[PDB]
Amino acid sequence: SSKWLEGIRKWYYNAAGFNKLGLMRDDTIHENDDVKEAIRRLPENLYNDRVFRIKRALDLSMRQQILPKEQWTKYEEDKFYLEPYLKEVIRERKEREEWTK
Amino acid sequence: LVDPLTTVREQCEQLEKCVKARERLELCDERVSSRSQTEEDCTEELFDFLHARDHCVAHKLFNSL
Amino acid sequence: PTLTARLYSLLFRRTSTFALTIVVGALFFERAFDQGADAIYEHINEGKLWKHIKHKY
Amino acid sequence: DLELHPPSYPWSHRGLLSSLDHTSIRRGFQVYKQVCSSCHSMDYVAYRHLVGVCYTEDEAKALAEEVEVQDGPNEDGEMFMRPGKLSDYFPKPYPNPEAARAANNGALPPDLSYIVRARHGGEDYVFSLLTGYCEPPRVSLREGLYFNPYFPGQAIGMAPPIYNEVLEFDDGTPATMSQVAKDVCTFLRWAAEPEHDHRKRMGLKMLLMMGLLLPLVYAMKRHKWSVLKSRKLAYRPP
Amino acid sequence: ANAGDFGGYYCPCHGSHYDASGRIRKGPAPLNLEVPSYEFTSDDMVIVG
Amino acid sequence: RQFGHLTRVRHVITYSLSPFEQRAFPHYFSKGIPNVLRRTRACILRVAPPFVVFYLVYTWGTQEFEKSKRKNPAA
Amino acid sequence: INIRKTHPLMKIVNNAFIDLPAPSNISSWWNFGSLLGICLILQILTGLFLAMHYTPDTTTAFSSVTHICRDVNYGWIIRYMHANGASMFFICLFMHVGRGLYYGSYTFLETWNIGVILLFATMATAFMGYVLPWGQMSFWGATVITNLLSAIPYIGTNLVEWIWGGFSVDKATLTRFFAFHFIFPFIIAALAMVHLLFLHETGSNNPTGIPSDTDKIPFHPYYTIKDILGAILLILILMLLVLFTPDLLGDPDNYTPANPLNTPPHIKPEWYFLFAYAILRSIPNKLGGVLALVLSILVLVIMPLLHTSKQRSMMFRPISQCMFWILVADLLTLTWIGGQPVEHPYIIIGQLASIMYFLIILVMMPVASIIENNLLKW
Ligand code: HEC
Ligand code: HEM
Ligand code: HEM
Repeated sequence: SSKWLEGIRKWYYNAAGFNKLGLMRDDTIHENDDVKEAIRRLPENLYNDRVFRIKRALDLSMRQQILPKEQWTKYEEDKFYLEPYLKEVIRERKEREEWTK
Repeated sequence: LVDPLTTVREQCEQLEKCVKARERLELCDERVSSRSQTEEDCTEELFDFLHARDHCVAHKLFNSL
Repeated sequence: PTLTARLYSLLFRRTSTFALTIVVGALFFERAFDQGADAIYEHINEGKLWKHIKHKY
Repeated sequence: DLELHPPSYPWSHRGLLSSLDHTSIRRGFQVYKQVCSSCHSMDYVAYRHLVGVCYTEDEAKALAEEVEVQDGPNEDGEMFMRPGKLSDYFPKPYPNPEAARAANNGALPPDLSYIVRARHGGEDYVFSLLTGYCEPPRVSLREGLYFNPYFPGQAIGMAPPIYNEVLEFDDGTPATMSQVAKDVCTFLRWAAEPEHDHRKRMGLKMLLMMGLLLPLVYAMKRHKWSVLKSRKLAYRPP
Repeated sequence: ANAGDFGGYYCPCHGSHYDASGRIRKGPAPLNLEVPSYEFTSDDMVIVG
Repeated sequence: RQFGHLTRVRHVITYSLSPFEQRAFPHYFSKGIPNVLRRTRACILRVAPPFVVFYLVYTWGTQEFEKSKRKNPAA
Repeated sequence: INIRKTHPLMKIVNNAFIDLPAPSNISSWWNFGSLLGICLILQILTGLFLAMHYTPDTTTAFSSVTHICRDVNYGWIIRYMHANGASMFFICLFMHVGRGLYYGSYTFLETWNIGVILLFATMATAFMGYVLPWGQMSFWGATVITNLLSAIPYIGTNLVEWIWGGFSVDKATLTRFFAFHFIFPFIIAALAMVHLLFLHETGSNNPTGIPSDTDKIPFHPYYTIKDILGAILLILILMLLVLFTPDLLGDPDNYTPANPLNTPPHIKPEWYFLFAYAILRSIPNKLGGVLALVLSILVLVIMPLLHTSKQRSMMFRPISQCMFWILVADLLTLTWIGGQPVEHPYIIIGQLASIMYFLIILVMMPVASIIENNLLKW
C-alpha cells in the first residue's frame, strides 16, 4: 500500500530521464508569468547552481551524451526548493482573482 | 514454329501443388457437372493454380529468348 | 604531410587564387567526370545501347 | 469476381541501372506496324522520336512516307493527302471514339501510349494479358467476349492477336509467341517512358555525385560544429 | 452498373450499395437517385430532360 | 530578442579549443556506436509496441479481406 | 563600423540570418523549417517553368502535359521534380508538425495559429494542383471533394454550382483552379514570413523544454551549414525519387484522359489526403463526416487550450510519449484505410481508428498530463 506508491514514484523518477543529465526536480519547470516571478524571487547561490545545472544539461544534450552512472541525482537527495516560492506566487494570484471577483 | 512458352509451361506444372490445385479444380468442375445449374463457378481454383504455374514459369521463362 | 604545405602556400593563402583554383578544378573535373561516367554506363550494359549496334548497322 | 495479380518477370531493363534493348524496340515497333495498328491508336508519338532510338534518319522517313496524312488546304483549298516526313504523329485508324466503338463490338480500345504506366502494374500486365488466353469454366460470355484471367471482369472484346498470323520480322528473328509478345511489351515500355535511358544515365551520375560530395559536406559540418562538441565548463563562485 | 452484393447499382466512392432501382441501402448517402422528367412517345422513344 | 540582454550568469568558466588543431571525428568508432546503441535501448520500449500492433492489424485486415472475398460453396 | 548593422535591409538580414540568438542543442528535427522553405522555392521555380509550358484548355490540357513530358528538353525532369517535390513537401510538413506537437512548441500561440493557416493553404494548393493535369482520377477527385464542400446545408449548393462555374466540371473549373494554384503559393510564402516573424518574436524551443536563455549561440556559421547539409539530404531524396522511382507515388489511374463517363472503382486520391479522407467515410453521415474533418484540423487548432501539464516537453512525460507514438500508429492506420476500398472489415476498423484518433488527442493526453501532475507532488 504505502511502499507500492513509493515504488511507483521511484520507478517513474528513474524512467523520466532528467536525473541522468544532472538535473533536479525544479530545473525542468514550465514558465508562465508565475514561474518567472518565482525564479525572480530566488536567492543567489541556488540561482547560480540552477543556471549551472541548466548549462550542463544543454551541453550534454548538445553532444547528446548522458553523464556516467555515478553522477546521476537520485531520488530523495534532490532539493524540492522552488516549492514555497511558487506556492506563494499561486496563492497571491488566486488572492487577486478572488478579491476582484 | 513451337514457342518455348508451351515447353516451359507444360514442364513447370509437372508434379506440384499446381497439380494438387488442378485436381481440386477437377473436383469442383465434376461437382458442378453433377449439379443442375448451381452458382459455383469453379474459377477461384483456376486463378490460384494458374497463379502458381505463372510464378514458377516467371522464374524460368526469359532465359531461353 | 609536406605535399599539402605547398598546396596551402600556393592555392589557399589568398582568396582570388582559391576562386581561380576551384573554377579550373570545376572545368577539369567536369570533363574527366563526364568521360568517366560515360565509360561506366557503357561498361554496365555493353550489348544494349543504340551506339554500337547502329555502327554495326 | 477477383483480381489476379500478374507475376514478376526478370526483364532486361529490370535492374536499376539497366536500359531497354533498342533492337527489341525496333522489332516491337515492327509488331505495332504489322498487326496492332488497326484497332489501337498511339496518337502522342511521332516518327521523329524514332530518329535516334531504333532507326536511322532515312529509314524513319521511309516509314513515314508510306502513310497518307490528309494535310489541309492548298490555293483552292479543299484538302489533300501528303506523304509527310517527320512532323506527323501515328495516324488514328478510327477517327472518332464512338466510330471506333461502333466499328468494334462495342468497347473501344484504349490508346497505347500510357498503358504500361497506367494499369496498376508494369508491362507484366500487358504480357500476361497478351499471352494468357485460356478455357472458360462455366461463365456467361455474352456472345462476343473472350475469357482471359488478367483483366477486371474476365471479359475482353479483343480477339487474341499475338500468334494468329505471325508477322515475319525483317531481321529473321524467329517469331514464336513469347518473343513477339516480349518485343511489343518492350516497345510499349519505350512508348510510356521516352526518357528512361537518359534518366538512368543521370541517375548514375547523381549517385556518383552524392557519393563523392555528401561525405565531404558531412565532414565540413562536423568540422564547424567541432568546437561546441569539445567545449568544457567549470563552476567558479567565490 | 451491377456491382456489389445486392445485385443492383453500387457507388465505388464510399461503398454505397444501391439496389436495381437505385435506392440507398448501405452507405453514407441520405437520398436516393433523382427521377428526371421523361415523356414517352410511341416511336419506341422518350424525350428526357 | 537581441543578443546581450538574455540573462545574468556569474561564476562560469568556459574552455574551448580551435577547430583546426582538433580532429574532425574524435574516435568515431569507439564512442559513436555504443552511443547509438544507448540511444536505441532508451527508446524502443516506447517506439516499437505501437508499430507491431499496427503491423498485426495490417496483416489481419489483408488476410480476412481475401478470405471474405472468396466464398467457396459446394453443390 | 559595420554595413551589416546599419543598412536597413541588412539589419533585417542580420537579425534573422546571422546574429540571431539560437539554442545550442538542436537535433535533426529542427531542419524541417529550412527543408520546407527550400521545397517551397523549388516548387515555385519548377512550377513557374511548368506554367510557362502549359495551356489550360480541356481539349488540349492533357496533350499539353504530354507535350511537356515528351518533346521539351528536360521538361520531364521538371514535371516529375514538381510532383515528387510536392510529396516531399508534405512529408517535411508532417515532420514539422510532429516536432511542433511533440516537443511542446504549441505553448507559442500566434505562431501556431499562423501555422494552421499555412496548413490549410498548402492543402488547398495541393488539391488544385492535383486537379490541373486533367486526368481520370483528377476529374473525379475534383468532383468528390467539391461535393464535400457541397455538404454545407442551405449555402453549399449554390456555392458548389458556383465553384463549378456552372453545373458540371468545365473549362471554367480548370481555369479557375489554374489561377488559384498559381496565386496561393505566394500567399504561402508571405504567411511563412509572418510565421517566421512571430517565432523570432517569441524565441525558439530546445529539445529539453528547459529555457535556453543562458546558452545561446549565433546562427552562422553553425546552423547555416547544418541546414545546407539537411537540404543536401533533401535534394538527394528528391533526385532519387525523380530518377529511379516515379512509379512509387503517382496514381496510375490518372494517366487515362478525363472521360466523364468511366468512374473506375479505384477512386482513392493522392496519399497525403488519405489520413483525412478516411475520416470522412468512417462516418455513415454526410454533415458529420465533413464536420469531423474540419474538427480534426480544428483539434490541431485547440491543442494549446488543453495543455494541462506542468513541463512543456514530452521528453520527460513517458506515458504521453507512448500515447504520442500510439497516435502516430493511428494516423498511419488511417492512411492505410484511405488506401483501401469500402467493405466490412475495413469499415469496422476505419470507424474504430477515427474514434481512437479523437479519443487519443482530445482525452488521453490531458489525462496522462494530469496523472503525472498528480504523481510528482505538483
Ligand atoms: C482489333 C481486333 C485489335 C487488335 C488487332 C488488337 N487489339 Fe488490343 N484491344 C482491342 C479491343 C477492342 C480492346 C478493348 C477491350 C475492352 O474494352 O475490354 C483491346 C484492348 C487492349 C488492351 C486493354 C487492356 C486494359 O484495358 O487493361 C491492351 C493493352 C491491348 N488491347 C493491347 C493490344 C496489343 C499490344 C495489340 C497488338 C498485338 C492489340 N491489342 C491488338 C482490339 C484489338
Ligand atoms: C506558384 C507556383 C506554382 C506553379 C506556377 C505551379 C504550376 C503547376 C502546374 C502548371 C501544374 C500542372 C503541371 C503538371 O501537373 O504536369 C502543377 C501541378 C502540380 N502542382 Fe504546382 N505549381 C506551383 C506551386 C505548387 C506548390 C507549392 C505545390 C505544393 C507543394 C504544387 C503541387 C502541385 C501538384 C501536386 C501538382 C500535380 C502534379 C501531377 O500530378 O502531375 N504546386 N503545378
Ligand atoms: C507552410 C509551411 C511551413 C513553413 C514553411 C514553416 C516554416 C517554419 C520555419 C522556417 C520555422 C523556423 C524553423 C524552426 O523553428 O525549426 C518554423 C517553426 C515553427 N513552425 Fe512552421 N512552417 C510551416 C508550417 C507549420 C505548421 C503547419 C505549423 C503548425 C501549426 C508550424 C508550427 C511551427 C512551430 C511551432 C515552430 C516553432 C518550432 C521551434 O522553434 O521550436 N509550422 N516553421
